[PDB]
Amino acid sequence: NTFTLGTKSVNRLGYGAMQLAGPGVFGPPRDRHVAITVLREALALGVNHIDTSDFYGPHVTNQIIREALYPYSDDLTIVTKIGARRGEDASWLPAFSPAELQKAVHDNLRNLGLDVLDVVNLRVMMGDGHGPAEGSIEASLTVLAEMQQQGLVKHIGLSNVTPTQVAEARKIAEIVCVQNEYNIAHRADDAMIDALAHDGIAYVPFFPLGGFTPLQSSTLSDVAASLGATPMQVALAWLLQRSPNILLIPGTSSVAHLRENMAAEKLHLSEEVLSTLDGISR
Repeated sequence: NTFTLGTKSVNRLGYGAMQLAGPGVFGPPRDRHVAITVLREALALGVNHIDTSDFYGPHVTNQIIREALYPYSDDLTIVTKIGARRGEDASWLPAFSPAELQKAVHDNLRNLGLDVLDVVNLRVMMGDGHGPAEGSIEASLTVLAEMQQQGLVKHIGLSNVTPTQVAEARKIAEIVCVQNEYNIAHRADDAMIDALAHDGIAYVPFFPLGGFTPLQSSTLSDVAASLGATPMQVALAWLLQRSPNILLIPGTSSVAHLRENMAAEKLHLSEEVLSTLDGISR
């Protein structure tokens, strides 16, 4: 169904561009023709929310979006994330100095062929681990808030953040979305989701199917099979019903998977089925 991200209405089934790049999201995709076809099919299928980044295989994924879809319809929101850069070892490195953040916003503009960015996520990276960790994001966000004032960024969002950091952030600028690790398993952000929901702020789970145990995965496949659905389709359908402020950005290099992802909007999840799925993380 739909949600208002910033000032643009988006279809809650969106498209994550992360697969349109070589392995490790690094360098060119296997087949740029297929990349182009997938983006175009996505819009044809009703996608109007595309999630991307200029540190995806750096620069290449943005340029493919541009080749494939420019000039973009009024309908399309392109969300990009800054705050990291790509080492030449394909590592993901913190890049949140004022110069780096400005450079990141600048590359996005040139590679997407835009004058202004609809939504820009600050991808927070506190500490040595690979998820949300506490630490002030004010310095980084302030730099973003200024590019918003200079008219280069329309709306500001957050990726990989604690509830505290979200609170901090909202004192500095308006936050239209939070993009975190979350799915049927990993539900630590449950309360934040509902809280954000109350304030009309979107929540954007990274990966519908990341990190399931054999048994968790096995329970999902059971459920999917009974419904004649794919586990990814059940994963997505569950995410959609879980909360009205949730926006999905599943990524794929494949038209078939794009098609079956989009079909998830039709997948009806019974209350009985919901009982089984709600118990997977417990």
